[PDB]
Amino acid sequence: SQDLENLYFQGSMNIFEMLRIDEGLRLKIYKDTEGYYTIGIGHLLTKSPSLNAAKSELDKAIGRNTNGVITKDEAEKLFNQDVDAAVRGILRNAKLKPVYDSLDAVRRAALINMVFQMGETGVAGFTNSLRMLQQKRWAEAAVNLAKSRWYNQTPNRTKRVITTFATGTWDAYKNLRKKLEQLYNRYKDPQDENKIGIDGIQQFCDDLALDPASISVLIIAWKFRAATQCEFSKQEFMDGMTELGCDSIEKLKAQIPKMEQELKEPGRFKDFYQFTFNFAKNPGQKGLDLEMAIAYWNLVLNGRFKFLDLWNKFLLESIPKDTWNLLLDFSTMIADDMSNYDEEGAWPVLIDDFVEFARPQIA
Ligand SMILES: *CCC(=O)Nc1ccccc1CN(C(=O)Nc1cccc(C(F)(F)F)c1)C1CCN([C@H](C)CCC)CC1
Repeated sequence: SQDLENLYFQGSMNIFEMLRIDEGLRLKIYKDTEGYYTIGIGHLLTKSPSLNAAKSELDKAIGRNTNGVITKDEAEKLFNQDVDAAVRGILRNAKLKPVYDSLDAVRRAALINMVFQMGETGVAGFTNSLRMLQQKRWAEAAVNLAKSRWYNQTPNRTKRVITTFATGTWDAYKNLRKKLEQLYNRYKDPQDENKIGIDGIQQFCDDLALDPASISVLIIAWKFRAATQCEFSKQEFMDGMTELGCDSIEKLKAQIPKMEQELKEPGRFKDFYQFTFNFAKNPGQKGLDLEMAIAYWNLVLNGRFKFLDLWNKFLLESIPKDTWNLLLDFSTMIADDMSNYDEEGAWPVLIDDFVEFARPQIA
């Protein structure tokens, strides 16, 4: 019934694939801009603070125990229910039904895209552009839409949607996908089409004018939600560039300082910091190799952890996730003379020992 096989008669490009590019697709439960558990293409699961509650809602909707992770096809099924609801709303709207009824399937997808972005009232404000669309005055409709605040807010997305109205084709999405495929091919592993290998990661860094050991490279990995440091998949690359709204190295270069600025929010730095452990640790290995931990600590805690030099000296004379995570809490709370350290605070033994190690130096 919700089987995607029921849609095999349609085109392979569709509204799901359109919004995957324009809004983005997440296959793991995350919190939206508010606090709320969400998955797929913007599918709200619950307003409950409980992740188990979100997981329960998700399992009911998918029909299996997902533990908070779904496939792209499952995301499409969720999305199709959302689209059907949106379309019913459009058909209830006296300002939108006539133009929707008049449009071909591709242009309907562009209208639905608008409704997902700005809602019915937003789209219904475009009275003259909607009338031009209903009259099939495509070029005038496109000109008028480009004059709007919408165009200023999300120019890349808005241009693609307007092109879809102007042409009744998927050209804007085809062109973007090809542009990214051609860029990806500059970095892909000659021995594995779906990976960027050691030469490719080096080339990517070179093209960005970045040292592979710089914190900037780790920040990009974070934004690309890369799973692991010694692999870089096609899916990660494509999904990352798409999310960042970059179709070239020039554009990605321009985003990097904006990524760095994001880390000024303590919440975002904590996410980055915890990410780093997961990214750094060899898959399978139970904890993070001490030397690797030191290397990454020196990158991410320089200028945040007042005792980083002593921390190096201490460790030079395997790190579990809990210990890694808690060092940032320690760094943040500890006074410059360590006088506020609470040895009954259930810090890792490593940190208890460090505080003992470090007090000749503070004396
Ligand atoms: C793991 C094998 C390896 O070194 N591969 C490699 C080759 C060339 C350049 C970098 C790397 C691995 N690193 C890395 O960040 N990889 C990465 C994976 C996925 C996505 C990205 C992206 F998007 F480009 F940012 C990058 C780096 C790992 C760690 N080293 C040093 C030790 C860091 C100093 C703390 C740097 C290279």
